[PDB]
Amino acid sequence: MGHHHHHHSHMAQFPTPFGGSLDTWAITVEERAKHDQQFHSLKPISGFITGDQARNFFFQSGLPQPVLAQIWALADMNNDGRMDQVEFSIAMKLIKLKLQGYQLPSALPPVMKQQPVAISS
Repeated sequence: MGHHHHHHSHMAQFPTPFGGSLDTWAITVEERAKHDQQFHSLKPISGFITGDQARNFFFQSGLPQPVLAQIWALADMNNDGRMDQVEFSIAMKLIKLKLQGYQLPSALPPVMKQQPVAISS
């Protein structure tokens, strides 16, 4: 709780496999790399973005406002208002996934988290 920022850019190469249907609800190392390139396009202010830029990018991608609002509320679980590259790493996949004809609740599956939190009891 209370802000965070880790712009970790680590990638070997991005190979085009044309088979992004095996990692539907999981974050692949490709997605890990992709978050940086998409973040680049997010027009970062000083190495970071914000929820205002978040809504802008995803909306500009051709998604309806209700969908856009849902995606942002799904991205940063803590609702930090900044959306760090960590949250964006899981959020970026939503735009693509929903543009494939999908929808989802306010809770991501643990496979998509990769690191499950002990926030249940």
